[PDB]
Amino acid sequence: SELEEIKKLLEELSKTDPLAKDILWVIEVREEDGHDPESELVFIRQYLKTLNEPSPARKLIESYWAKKVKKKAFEAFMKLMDALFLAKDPEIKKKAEELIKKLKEADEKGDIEELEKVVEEAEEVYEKVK
Amino acid sequence: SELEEIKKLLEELSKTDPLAKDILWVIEVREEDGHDPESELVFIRQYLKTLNEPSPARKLIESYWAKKVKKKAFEAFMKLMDALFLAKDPEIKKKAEELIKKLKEADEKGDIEELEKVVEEAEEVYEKVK
Amino acid sequence: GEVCPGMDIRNNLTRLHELENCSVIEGHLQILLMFKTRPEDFRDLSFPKLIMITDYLLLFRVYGLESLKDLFPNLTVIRGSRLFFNYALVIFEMVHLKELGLYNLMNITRGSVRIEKNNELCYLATIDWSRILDSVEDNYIVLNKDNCPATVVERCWTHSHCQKVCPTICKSHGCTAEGLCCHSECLGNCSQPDDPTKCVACRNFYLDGRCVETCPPPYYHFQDWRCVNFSFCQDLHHKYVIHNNKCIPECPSGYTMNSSNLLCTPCLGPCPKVCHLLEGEKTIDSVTSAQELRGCTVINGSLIINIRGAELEANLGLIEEISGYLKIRRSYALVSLSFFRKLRLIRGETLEIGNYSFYALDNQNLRQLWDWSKHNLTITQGKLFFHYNPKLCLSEIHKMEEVSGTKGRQERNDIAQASCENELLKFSYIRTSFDKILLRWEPYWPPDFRDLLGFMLFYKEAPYQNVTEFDGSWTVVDIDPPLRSNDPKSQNHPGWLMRGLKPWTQYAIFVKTLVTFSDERRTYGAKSDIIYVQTDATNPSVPLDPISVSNSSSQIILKWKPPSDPNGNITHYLVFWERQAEDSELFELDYCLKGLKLPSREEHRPFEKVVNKESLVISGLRHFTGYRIELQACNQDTPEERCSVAAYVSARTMPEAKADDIVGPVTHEIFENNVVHLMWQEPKEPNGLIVLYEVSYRRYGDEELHLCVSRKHFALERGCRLRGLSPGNYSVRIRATSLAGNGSWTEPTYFYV
Amino acid sequence: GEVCPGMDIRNNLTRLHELENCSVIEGHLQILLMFKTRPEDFRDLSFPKLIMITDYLLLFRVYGLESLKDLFPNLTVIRGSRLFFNYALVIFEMVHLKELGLYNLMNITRGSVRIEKNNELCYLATIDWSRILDSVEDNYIVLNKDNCPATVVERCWTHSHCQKVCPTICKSHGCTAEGLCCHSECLGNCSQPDDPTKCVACRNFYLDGRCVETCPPPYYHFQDWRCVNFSFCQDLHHKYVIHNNKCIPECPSGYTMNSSNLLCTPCLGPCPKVCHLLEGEKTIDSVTSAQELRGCTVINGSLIINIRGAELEANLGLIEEISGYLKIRRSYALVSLSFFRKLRLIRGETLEIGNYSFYALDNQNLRQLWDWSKHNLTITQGKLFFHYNPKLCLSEIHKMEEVSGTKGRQERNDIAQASCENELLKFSYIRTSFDKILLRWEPYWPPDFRDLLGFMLFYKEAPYQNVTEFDGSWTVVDIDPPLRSNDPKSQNHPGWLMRGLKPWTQYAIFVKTLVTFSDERRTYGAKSDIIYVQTDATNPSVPLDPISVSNSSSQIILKWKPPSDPNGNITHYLVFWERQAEDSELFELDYCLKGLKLPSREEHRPFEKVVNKESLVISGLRHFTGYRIELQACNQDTPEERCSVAAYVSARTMPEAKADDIVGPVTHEIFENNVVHLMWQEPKEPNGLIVLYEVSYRRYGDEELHLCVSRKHFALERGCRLRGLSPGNYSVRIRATSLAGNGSWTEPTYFYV
Repeated sequence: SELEEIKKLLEELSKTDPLAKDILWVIEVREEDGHDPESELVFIRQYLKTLNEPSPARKLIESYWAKKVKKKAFEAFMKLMDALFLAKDPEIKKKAEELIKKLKEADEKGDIEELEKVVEEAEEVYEKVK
Repeated sequence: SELEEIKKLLEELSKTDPLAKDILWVIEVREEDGHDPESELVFIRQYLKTLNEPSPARKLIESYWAKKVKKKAFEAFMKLMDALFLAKDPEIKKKAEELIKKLKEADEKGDIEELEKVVEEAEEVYEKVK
Repeated sequence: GEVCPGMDIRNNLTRLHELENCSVIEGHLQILLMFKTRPEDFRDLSFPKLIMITDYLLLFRVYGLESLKDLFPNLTVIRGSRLFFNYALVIFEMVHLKELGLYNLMNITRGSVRIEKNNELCYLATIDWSRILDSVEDNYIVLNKDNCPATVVERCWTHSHCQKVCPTICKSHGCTAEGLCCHSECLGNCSQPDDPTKCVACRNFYLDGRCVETCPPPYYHFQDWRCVNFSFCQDLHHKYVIHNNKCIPECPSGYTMNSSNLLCTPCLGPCPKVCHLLEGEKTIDSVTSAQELRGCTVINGSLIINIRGAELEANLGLIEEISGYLKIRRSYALVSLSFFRKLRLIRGETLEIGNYSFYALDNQNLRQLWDWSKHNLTITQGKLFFHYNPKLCLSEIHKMEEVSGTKGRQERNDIAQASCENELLKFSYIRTSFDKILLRWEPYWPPDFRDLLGFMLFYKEAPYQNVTEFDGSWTVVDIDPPLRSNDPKSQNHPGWLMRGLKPWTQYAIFVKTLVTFSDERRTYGAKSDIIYVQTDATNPSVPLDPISVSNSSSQIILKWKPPSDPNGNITHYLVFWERQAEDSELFELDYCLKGLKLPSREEHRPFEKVVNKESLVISGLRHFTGYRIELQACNQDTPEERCSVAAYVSARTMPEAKADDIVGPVTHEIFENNVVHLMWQEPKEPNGLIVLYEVSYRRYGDEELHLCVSRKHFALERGCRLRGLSPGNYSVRIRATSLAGNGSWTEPTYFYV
Repeated sequence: GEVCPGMDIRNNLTRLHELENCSVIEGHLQILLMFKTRPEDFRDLSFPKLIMITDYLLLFRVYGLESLKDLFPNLTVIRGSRLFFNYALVIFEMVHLKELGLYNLMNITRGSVRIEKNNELCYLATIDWSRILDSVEDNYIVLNKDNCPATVVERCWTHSHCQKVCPTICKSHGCTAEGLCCHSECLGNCSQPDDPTKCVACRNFYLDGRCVETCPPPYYHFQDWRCVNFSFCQDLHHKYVIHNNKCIPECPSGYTMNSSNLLCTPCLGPCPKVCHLLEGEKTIDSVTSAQELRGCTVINGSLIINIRGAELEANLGLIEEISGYLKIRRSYALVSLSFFRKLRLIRGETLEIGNYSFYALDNQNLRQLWDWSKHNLTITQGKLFFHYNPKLCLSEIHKMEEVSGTKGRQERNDIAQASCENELLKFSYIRTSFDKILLRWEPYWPPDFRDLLGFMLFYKEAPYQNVTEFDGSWTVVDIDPPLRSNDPKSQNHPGWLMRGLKPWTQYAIFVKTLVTFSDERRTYGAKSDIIYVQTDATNPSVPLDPISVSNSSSQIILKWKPPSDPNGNITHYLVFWERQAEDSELFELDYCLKGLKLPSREEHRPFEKVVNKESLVISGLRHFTGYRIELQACNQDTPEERCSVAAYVSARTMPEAKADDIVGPVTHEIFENNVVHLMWQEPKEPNGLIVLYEVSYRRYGDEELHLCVSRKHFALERGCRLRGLSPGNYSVRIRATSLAGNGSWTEPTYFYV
């Protein structure tokens, strides 16, 4: 899948860079212990962020994480709209409308962090409907 | 005089060491400005002390300063004894006796610093008699 | 056609009628929650005028839509410049859609389609998204009911209308509705072939019904979509900006505009940026907050500092005026408040309880507040509070009162460990060697002379007179009192020197007194002034990177870089080059050994005082002649010059391939016994030297043969003496072979042998 | 004679009568202020028994003394072991002294005379101090009235008695009163010549009327003067010590004695040293005071710490028990009170006002007090005070209460920013590469989950499990919270890793939570346990310092040192050595060129798993044969071995000067035409190889001559073929010349030519 080609790309980058070598080592050591590669993917992107070094190729690959979260936000939005039209409480409906507006604005600025922070609240609100 | 042979000895040491070279430079720069070489000698011994490095040859030469102060303390003692036998006040006499005992004890321990600190008080007391 | 903005419709199909007079949606369509709607509404409602979107479509719960084709029959391009979650198209959850049907979509410049949870939605596998879309990584399509070119299978939106795929030669440039390749500047489709003025889309930029690569002034870009005159952008801004010929929404960083000059000229680096903190207030306790407010060149709202304890000055020192008050409280590691380079005037518009424009508490580390020798900080109004912070002495607060113009607004109730040196310590003597400096100063005694616990001396390299006393770093060592020294004169003048200091570097020096902390009134002591001393200049380091390249036969260019350690202004480079005779083994031994065994091995050196020329062009040398070069570098000219030890390089001139042959012909004589003697003279300016000469002698009917005549062979035989010669006319050609290589053969020397 | 101690007399000449029964002053004489005395007193008062002093004479204002000779006629030696300001003798200001007169002084082992301000004092230039004294740098003599050997001038104390100078052959060893050289062990003078048992002084050590080099037990030294049995020193000590066979006053540092065992055995490094501070009290505020009390292995008196802010622990951590109370006040920069390694029991005998045995105020940096996991500190009694210092949490004070045994002596009024992590953070996952380590732990959320501001992670190399959490240093980086992650499972487990860590080094790791400082009740957070992680072992560094010395012809010893970076326990060194054939140019070209032009130029390499032997003794090689060596070092044996890349050395065995000659004689044959052909066989184990053989052929009447036969010459001529031979018997000797050098000439080969 897309993760496999991402591993291949990071492998090719590793042949030229140390950072990618460490990334691939992390992927392998998590794989061998029976854990979701995507959880380690988000964690490793977070580690890259906190490192703060430019390291442009690796961060550009991790932009795949931005792609994945951007797709996920669509499902979150759709759930929130379904709840808003079918919410059991008016206050829940107003909160859902506020969350929808926040999601649209966050995408407008193209900010991934706000997208994450808002999809969390989206799932929290969706809990009530189901 | 003794200072000249001390300069020669420090010069010979300098040919082998940097510290002695700096010492000789200090001596020369003080000489050329018309200042007592002995004042700079005491100051340079103090600087060596504060440096705290073993540097045994240089400190061993500076032991000449210990010799000089030890000789000076004899004159200080003699003045104090003359004052004690010819002091105008009983309290001055008791203070002179205390200072004489302190001088003897300080020499007994062979401590130069106490010798300096006590010869200062010796001159202070001798001021009153004259 | 006519242009419009972009709008979204919700549960009111009435609004949809507004697109009848529309041709392009300068934005994104949107339809959702059409529950009130019924199939009787949209079965024939159409708006064919629409021809191109710019951001994205969408649909949702559209009850009644039988075929989307009934709405946008002519829709051709979805620029997808702005994406709805990286999705250009988005269909979702309509049960009445039998088929998309739209038979004119011809490109999706960005994003990817997305269709899901739709019943009765047919004709999906028959839509060749690879041909239309540009990237098909995620055409997410699930939970659905699922003549013209086939790719194993025919592709068609409807059995009545297929995909409008045309020959690949048309490329993305597009092709007519009839399937004819169009002009390159066109996209999707063209009403006429090869006519940029007759197509609907435009790959680069539309213009007045013509497909073009840029807009002409005063018509600049516009959201990389179309071309509009300046007045359009001006009117939009009045209610936008101008930059790089692009009427973009807002200018980038490091730029700003003027109302009259719409174009945003570059600012002065820090551009005016008023920051309205949360409720016009905030608290700072960690570098995170400072970074969150990084670069606020201007501020509007009071700020409160309560921080634990360079980075702050990077995130601070950006504001000239703070609208509200500033407060420091409990930040007990504030060495000084000089993190506010720009701070000039506390406006004090927002005043703290009690009408205070400043506040300091529980911060007994404030060594100082600002460099008041220069800092012209002002305050509009407001009281001040500095309780529980008497570590800074009241003189600094008085300076606050004067410089801030708050003389009639302060009281001693604003102040409460105190270490203000009430006396001054004057240096009495300082001398400078090339790496060591002497120090002496007056022998300060506190009134309780017993208290003194030895002076403290600090220094640091100061290439420029900045000095940040009380900031931190630097500071090195301490001294002890000399001795009481009794009375008049002969106090012994306590002093100290340093050893390891680099030559020719300004040094900032000052000495403070470390006196016992007497709880009662303490004679704080003397704090010497801050002085700058620059050590002497020693001989420099050797000049570095000397390379004696050769640019011409008799000319040499020597390139060298400044010495690694100048240790003194480099007055002028002194360069000595000398010609070196070849090695004795290269001038005595024989060099004609067949199977060449050629050995592979006042002194006013002509000199010039090269000044500032790091690479010299030496002249007057001899091609390929031995030369010993040298690079003397000095940082002192008129007196005894401190010319450091020179580097060396034995450059060899590049050879001349004219002054390496046998100048002139070869002298010779003949003998009656079939013996011929040869003679010649070598050039006096060879390529360094000519050690061997290549001979070549021929007879008519015979062939040329070569013999070697070395310098030893030359001297012994006065040249050469050929033996074993057959009768007949002869011909001899000789080429000198210097160390550079073979030169030129001599003129054919003819005789009889 | 009889021995006495040393005493000084003042203005009471009566006391002087006590020396009639004296022979040696085990101390220093002294006379001064004899104003009451008159010339009628001392004109004839004498004490000739005195024969030697040990420290120094003196005089002052002695009114009446006509000639000092009348007092000490026999005084001979002033040891000057103890000096009155580096002055052995000291005369001063007596107007009645016509002449010193003492005509027996014969040595001043130390110091220098000093005479001044004396009227009528004659006979000064006539005293050859150079002869008597040992160093005459300062015989300070000023303000004075000023037959036998002369040194231009005769030297004499008095016209009636001169200096007792004798021939130099007597040396400092001394000479009789009549001028005869004495035994070497004697000094100054001897009653009999060459008799150590008949002299007054003793250069090394007196003993029972003899001159000897040491005392015999039980009679040891005594102030480097005489010899006394053990009981003497014991009685003196009862009212002294024993050490190094020297009954010295007090033993040196790092030593101590027992009442029964007078000898001071070495102590345990820190010897018991009770320190009674000034009035049994003191204050510490600077490193100077700590240094002034450095090394006080025990204390007696309360100590107060009021200090600003390793060195302290160097000067502190020496005491097990403090008689008085300990107090810390206002020392704001006390990270923790663990500078007292030894401190075990505050005796609390001296109690503070209110009966307090401890006190802490205005010190809000006390992260901790002691490593209470181990430190068995105790307290005898007394209350405690910790107000205004709640930076340490009350749990630590409770631990104080339990361990100190003060449960019934404390109240909450002893305590007042609080940052005690009430929760615990458990690591969930850690893996170790050779230089990088992973970290994961439970996702702690405070009850106000919004508050969390990212975890903080610390680590440092810990070769031994010491860990000084809260001391300082170390500490590296921080992390941010992953995300809320909503609810059950999939919390994302916040983590972090490091990259640049050296292999095979224990690492101490722990993570603490950096939570917002909420002024209200703060859920301080979780402070993870401290864990030790050791990274993996990578391949080592190359073995270092390999030197292939040769100890025997066919044997080689190779010495190498451990690799600079073991990076793993070196299981065993793997050594590969291979024999290398000589260079092709050293085996093909000719090597008989006169004026020698000798060119100056599975693979189971025999291997052994040398274990712990850093220098190998290789065996089985061939003398002076080419050999390629290689040093493989590994830190892993049974599994895939991480054998680092080897170093290299091409050792050459030392040659054999037996296996380099022509083994056996030289085969030959003769021809009738004065031609002789030679033949031979080279040894099969030469010194690497034999390239040329030195020939030497002689005829009777003629002389031996040498010819060179190379391998090519050998093959072409099947050896050698001599030509141009005169009739007569011949003799040929040939020596092989391997690369090592010439071998041995062959047996004289005889034939006719």
